[PDB]
Amino acid sequence: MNTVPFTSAPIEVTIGIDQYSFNVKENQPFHGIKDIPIGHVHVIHFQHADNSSMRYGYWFDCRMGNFYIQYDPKDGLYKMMEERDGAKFENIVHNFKERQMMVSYPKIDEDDTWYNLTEFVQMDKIRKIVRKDENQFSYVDSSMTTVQENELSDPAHSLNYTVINFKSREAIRPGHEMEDFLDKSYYLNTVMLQGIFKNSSNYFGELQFAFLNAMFFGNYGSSLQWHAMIELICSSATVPKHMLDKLDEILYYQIKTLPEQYSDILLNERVWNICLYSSFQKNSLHNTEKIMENKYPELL
Amino acid sequence: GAMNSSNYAELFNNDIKLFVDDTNVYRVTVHKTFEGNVATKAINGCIFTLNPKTGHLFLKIIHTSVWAGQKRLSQLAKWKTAEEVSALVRSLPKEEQPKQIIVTRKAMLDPLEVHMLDFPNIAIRPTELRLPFSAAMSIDKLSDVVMKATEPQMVLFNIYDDWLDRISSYTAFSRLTLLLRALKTNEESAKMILLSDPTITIKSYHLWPSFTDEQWITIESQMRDLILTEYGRKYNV
Ligand SMILES: N=C(NO)c1cccnc1N1CCCCC1
Repeated sequence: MNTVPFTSAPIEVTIGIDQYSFNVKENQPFHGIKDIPIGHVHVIHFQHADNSSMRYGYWFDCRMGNFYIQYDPKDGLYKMMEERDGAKFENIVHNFKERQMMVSYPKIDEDDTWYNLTEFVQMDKIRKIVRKDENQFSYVDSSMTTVQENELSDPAHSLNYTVINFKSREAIRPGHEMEDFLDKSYYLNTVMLQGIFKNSSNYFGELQFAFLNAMFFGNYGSSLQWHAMIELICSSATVPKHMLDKLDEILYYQIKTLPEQYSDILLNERVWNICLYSSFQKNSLHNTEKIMENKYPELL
Repeated sequence: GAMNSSNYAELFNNDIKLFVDDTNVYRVTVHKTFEGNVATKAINGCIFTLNPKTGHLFLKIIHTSVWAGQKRLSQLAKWKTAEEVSALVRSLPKEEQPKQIIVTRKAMLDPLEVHMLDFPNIAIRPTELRLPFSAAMSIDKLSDVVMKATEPQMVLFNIYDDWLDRISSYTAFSRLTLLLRALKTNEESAKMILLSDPTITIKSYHLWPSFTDEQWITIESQMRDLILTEYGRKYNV
């Protein structure tokens, strides 16, 4: 179990760590988060109490370095930094733990939620969607746009998601116009899976990362990407059975975790009604369809 | 964006554009089978592709063999239309290619957009105008070439005959739209109006009769009366 210490907490802020959130008061004696499970990526995220504009946060993996948080009063944000001095870091952490100045990561033993949301998410792939090679953690915020969005300035502040566009020469083989537009299997299996992602694990990793950025930061371009990656599978007549079963599990846990009061802004009615009720895969997502109908029947 | 009454003069500017109407591509008669079920029999159709500035009509005849063994024909018909329009564009010299293609039905937008991906600079537009181009098969010479076709064929016409020698393309299009709306609302009466006087004939190389300017005014008035007459019969006004 690893630790992200904080130098201090000089401004009042709501701090998220994965699916949990808690409030820290201005100058309250808070020195970080302990007991972070090893083996998963994690995100530590922030919304200032005096300006809820800009949610921002960090993707990190404690196996890749010793990370800590320090407020910068110039740039006006809790900045994540790597500590290269290991014995300094261990000594800092041990003292904060002894003084019980840290929150413990609240993981319930039965609870696989975070695993289920990040099953295919790897730091190395996050570091390619968000490019800052100098740093071992990734910084994301509510306002960052995507490469596709910039087709319709510092490179690290753009999300390099894989561009998906159903009316594009990449998606449509000359001479198979109707076939490829009404059945996206070519675009899914040959162009995207075989050609770009290499395997379904990397595709699902990007889909899960897009969802989490949409949920945790309200990042609109990430929400667009999440839905596009769902629609691409649902609109393909030929999808490996293991991919369909895994997609159903992925989406179930995403819909289960989504805050009920954000469903209006985080869920696209057209995509979900098409995917669940009209698409080739309308009968292949039993768990997702059941939770959607019981939790968000208005949308449908 | 969409083409409506606010931007009607745009049809007659110097930017090449084509209307595409697909309402006569897939045509059927519905009938009973020996067992008392219902079946369809396709008949020859046509794509109506019109330059409203010049009158040039690219009439692609859709022979019933293109439907043999296919499913979901009403959907296929939209994609076949888009394939043939794309092939037509590619066959034209660059300086003759349209800058815009206006589809008369919004269901043609995605099929045509996908087929024209290679032409990112050609705008594909819908229209809010309700244009009576479905009545094209009420023009006898057009219906005749479609029904006689034994294979796919493209035939080029000028739908304005020689009218542009005397009137503008705005006035020519308005005449055409009035004639077609009349033929669509009451075909028998419209044809009676157009052919009642045996002394006015249709030249071999034309589609409509050889009316003088003053006779066109009478004809046009008789067509408006027909449209109003049928509107009263329809709504009991
Ligand atoms: N917050 C960061 N590291 O602590 C960071 C990392 C990478 C890219 N931009 C970053 N920030 C720097 C502060 C201003 C907002 C953008």
